[PDB]
Amino acid sequence: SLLLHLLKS
Amino acid sequence: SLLLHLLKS
Amino acid sequence: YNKIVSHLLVAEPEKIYAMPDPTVPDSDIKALTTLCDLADRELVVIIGWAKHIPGFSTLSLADQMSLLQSAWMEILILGVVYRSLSFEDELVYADDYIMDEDQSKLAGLLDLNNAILQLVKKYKSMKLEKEEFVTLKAIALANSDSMHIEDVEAVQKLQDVLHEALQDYEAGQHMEDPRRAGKMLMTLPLLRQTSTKAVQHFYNIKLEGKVPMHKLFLEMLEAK
Amino acid sequence: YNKIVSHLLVAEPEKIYAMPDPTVPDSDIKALTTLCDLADRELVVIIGWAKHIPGFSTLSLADQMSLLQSAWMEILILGVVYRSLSFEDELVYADDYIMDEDQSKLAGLLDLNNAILQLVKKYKSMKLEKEEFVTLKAIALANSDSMHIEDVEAVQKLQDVLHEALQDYEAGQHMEDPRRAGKMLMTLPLLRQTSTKAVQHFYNIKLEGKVPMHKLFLEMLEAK
Ligand SMILES: Cc1cc(N)c2nc(N)sc2c1
Ligand SMILES: Cc1cc(N)c2nc(N)sc2c1
Repeated sequence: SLLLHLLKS
Repeated sequence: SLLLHLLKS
Repeated sequence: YNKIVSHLLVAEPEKIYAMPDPTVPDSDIKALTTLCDLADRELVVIIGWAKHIPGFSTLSLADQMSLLQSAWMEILILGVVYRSLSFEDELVYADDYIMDEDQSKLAGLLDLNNAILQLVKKYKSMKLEKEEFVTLKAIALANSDSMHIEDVEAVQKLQDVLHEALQDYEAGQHMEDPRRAGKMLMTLPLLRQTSTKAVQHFYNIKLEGKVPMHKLFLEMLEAK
Repeated sequence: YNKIVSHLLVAEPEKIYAMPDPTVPDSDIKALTTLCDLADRELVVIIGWAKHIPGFSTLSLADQMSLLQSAWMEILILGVVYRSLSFEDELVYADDYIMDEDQSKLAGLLDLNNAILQLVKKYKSMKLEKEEFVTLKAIALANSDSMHIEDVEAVQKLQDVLHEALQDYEAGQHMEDPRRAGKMLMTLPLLRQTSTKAVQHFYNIKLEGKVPMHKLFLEMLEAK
């Protein structure tokens, strides 16, 4: 998930 | 229009 | 409390039975026929109800038509939602026509009925009262965002009168939550979303041509 | 005024240019490619913006994802609407990408852009301020009606905090209209309607397979 990656970064 | 008829009645 | 709210309570139409044909085998076609017949009859009473709303009958017949063409499916859905608040995972279309999940799947309505049950869940958690229901149904009519309005100012005035009635009702009856009127207004997007889904779903059933529909229901489906 | 409103103002992302490819002939494919590229970049900044909203980052990553998957197109559309308030019958997607009616027809977007211009018309008549814009964009995120929420109570609390900020802002800045906060909440159904139309329109462009789309835009279109 790019959405999950960006929310974590 | 039945809608117009009912609005007028 | 509020005179507009008490007026809308007395204006509320009587219950309508679905009367699914007991001679016809259970089928998606029978369930969809039964629901479209029930909507056609309720649309007649909705038109008469709208004329009791203060100021509605003073609009042009073109504006009265425009508001009802944009809001009719929201008004139908709020009725089903209100009737369902005491039930669990069931939609009370009528006292003789209560749809559970299996029945929704059989009628091809699982996705639509699950969105209607989302509306029910939020109104149950907010303990929606009949007073609030009838005022939100009138607001939904007034706030229906037709692209065809002649008298933009008169339609804004109708919105403001009904908004003021909700706010005055909540200020008097719900002092524990000074923002309850705005919470009720914040339920209107999901109603709009669920109405658009329903209109698209039944317009597609119209195009497929397997379910007979009466003239008034067809007129309102065609409007969009 | 209100600290939440002032916080959301400083959190507002910088402007993004569209940069339509000057080597590519003007076409529906070019306009749709340009707009999907612009949305993909704005989605990255929206994700970073959401983390500044009080309480959002304390939700589970599943709930943060759910709210953004339901609201992203509303957030994109409010941005276009705000940028367009000083214009007449034109949509400011970006300072270098302003679409008139002819351009909307050429891109197959006349019906969608006419609904976005309906939002603009109502906010122009209500004299929407940047303070109100940023607070409504945060409310739209919090009130997005995902079916997948884990912590229903925490998401209600986020709605209430942002609702309270709008109401406190309006109580202080707009004493002439004690119901202005509720008027602003009553704009949210049309935003929901226009967002659903936009998602369906671009999902259909995805299925047709003639417009390249970047990973994040695709992820958000696919979510529904
Ligand atoms: C969604 C929906 C569809 C109908 N046919 C209907 N009929 C009523 N009387 S309420 C309603 C709602
Ligand atoms: C409706 C719509 C579509 C887009 N592609 C878009 N991109 C933005 N940056 S706002 C927006 C709105």
